[PDB]
Amino acid sequence: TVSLTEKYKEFFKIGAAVTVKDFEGIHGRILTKHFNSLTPENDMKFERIHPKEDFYNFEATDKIKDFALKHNMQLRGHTLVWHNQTPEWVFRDNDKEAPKELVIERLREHIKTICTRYRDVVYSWDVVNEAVEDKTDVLLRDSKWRRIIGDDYIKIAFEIAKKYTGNGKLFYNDYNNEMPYKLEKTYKVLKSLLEEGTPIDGVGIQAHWNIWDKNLIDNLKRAIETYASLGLEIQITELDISVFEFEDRRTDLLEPTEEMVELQAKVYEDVFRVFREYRDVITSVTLWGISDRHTWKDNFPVIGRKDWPLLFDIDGKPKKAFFRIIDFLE
Repeated sequence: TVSLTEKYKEFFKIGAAVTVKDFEGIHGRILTKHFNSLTPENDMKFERIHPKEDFYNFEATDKIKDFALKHNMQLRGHTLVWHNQTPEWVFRDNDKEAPKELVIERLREHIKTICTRYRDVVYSWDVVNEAVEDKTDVLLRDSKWRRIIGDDYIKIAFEIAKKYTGNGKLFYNDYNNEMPYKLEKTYKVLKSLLEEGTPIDGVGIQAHWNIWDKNLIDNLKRAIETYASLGLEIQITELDISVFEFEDRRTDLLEPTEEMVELQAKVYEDVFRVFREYRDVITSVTLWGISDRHTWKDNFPVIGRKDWPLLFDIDGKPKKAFFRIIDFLE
């Protein structure tokens, strides 16, 4: 019974994505033993915490914060500005589209309100999430934030958040951003934001990975080096390691194959060895979930199947991958 966080205390924070139900039963005990960082899985998303202009839902996030404070943990704030889960009131002005400066003012108020409430426990914020275009040639993903505020909206969000976040670190967070095509694109955007004085402290690599990606290790090294060459910290923000290739949508498996279990333990040992290696630039590694009992990979990208992407199994027990990644000395 080595604690993962205690084992990694000299390298980086060890975090898990949570909702309030995780504070109960086995998940509760796993968190308080092994993790010193929590990311609210959903409860800080714009639409969830701020569903109408005059209505915030602070209860779930307060509980997460109260939990973190009671157990000596800190939060990641996920996430302020994202093309998904942003309610439609933000972009409407009675029966018309809201203009740029009204949207900015709404965003300023939302950031002030939420960052003021939680900056005492939050050590890093995903200020902007998934702004870089994943599918076409163009740099920036089309979104209502982008359409209405214009291409400056990333810098604008960061300069706002900076005002209200104390000294939490401010992150740009995205997925596949270790892959060759997306890494290049994201390098350009970040380098250009930083050249314009945007107070971005770090890049979040979501790390939705799978056991079959033969390029993973080399991509991950090349990514960390490239972002670090910008002066940026790196956080691994949503790590899980699916047993399925992304396009393998089979729904029959009731448990992982033995090839799966063994490949997964190796992939985990391997990425954590990379994490340890770049420990001067990685400040936190968060897993997107606690145990395979509850994972968003059961419904994404296939509704209603089962995946086993995490470090603890369906009964809450340390998997092979767990004993793999605690296997080193400092």
